[PDB]
Amino acid sequence: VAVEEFPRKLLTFKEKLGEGQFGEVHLCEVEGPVLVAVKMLRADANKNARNDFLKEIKIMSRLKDPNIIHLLAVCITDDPLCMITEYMENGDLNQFLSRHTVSYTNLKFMATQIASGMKYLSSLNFVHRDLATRNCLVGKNYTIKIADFGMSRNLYSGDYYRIQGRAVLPIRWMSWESILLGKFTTASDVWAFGVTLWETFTFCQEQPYSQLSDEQVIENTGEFFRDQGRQTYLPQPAICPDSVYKLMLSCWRRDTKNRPSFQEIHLLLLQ
Ligand SMILES: O=C(CN1C(=O)C2(CCN(C(=O)c3cnc4[nH]ncc4c3)CC2)c2c1ccc(F)c2F)NCC(F)(F)F
Repeated sequence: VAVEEFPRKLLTFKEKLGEGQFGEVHLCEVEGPVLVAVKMLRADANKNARNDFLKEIKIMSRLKDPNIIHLLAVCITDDPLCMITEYMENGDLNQFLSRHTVSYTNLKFMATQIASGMKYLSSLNFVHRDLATRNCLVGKNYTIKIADFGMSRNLYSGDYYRIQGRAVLPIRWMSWESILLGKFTTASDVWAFGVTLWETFTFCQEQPYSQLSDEQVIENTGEFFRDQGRQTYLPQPAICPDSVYKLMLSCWRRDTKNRPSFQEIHLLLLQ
């Protein structure tokens, strides 16, 4: 699998969109107003951070859904390395919904767009592992594209926690079995989608399980896996009609064989 090489000379840097530990992301304007996002790899990158970038290119070149971030081109004839995507002028869904009320048809539409992305990824057996409104990108006319910024962003540092032997994980979105056992399946992504839908219908005004703190979020994960009534669920949003709340509670059932598939979730949301 291959991609096209984009003439770097025609890019014109405008703003910085973000920073990882091992690259930048720039909003540029192409000369031949046309703007692209450029994920770069810093010229001074160790073997591991450069090979992971090449692996990132190989995996991104295969992603071909209009709700997943999509690779337009690369710069790899010489350093710095680059990947290109269409600019989304409304930022991440957390930032966009927090700015607002918006039509319920638009919210439900954005949730269906996420579900279509997630069903694509599930069809590739690509478990995304960090779905959240912070990880969605929003463009013209309320369109969505699932992305993956990594845990680097300072703005969302409070959405993440590190278990004593485990790496940092966004525990508030995760299902018990991605916490207690480390098994990230598409079911765990479906539990993620439940929390993400909840953020969409609350306008992300507050962090889920806002009443709790982290060690109580972990003890509550134990209350899910214990399945003895002491688990506490995300409350039903007022904007959210009862049936999509029943889709959400279906995402959060203790056993994965009873959670919905992304294909069925997409079908159900469209009514
Ligand atoms: O897409 C991926 C990983 N990935 C990304 O998340 C990003 C870099 C991190 N993000 C950005 O910097 C950003 C912020 N705000 C933006 N406003 N407008 C465009 C734009 C961009 C999002 C886009 C990205 C990636 C890869 C190549 C890119 F060229 C690129 F831009 N993985 C697929 C999976 F579904 F799993 F998410």
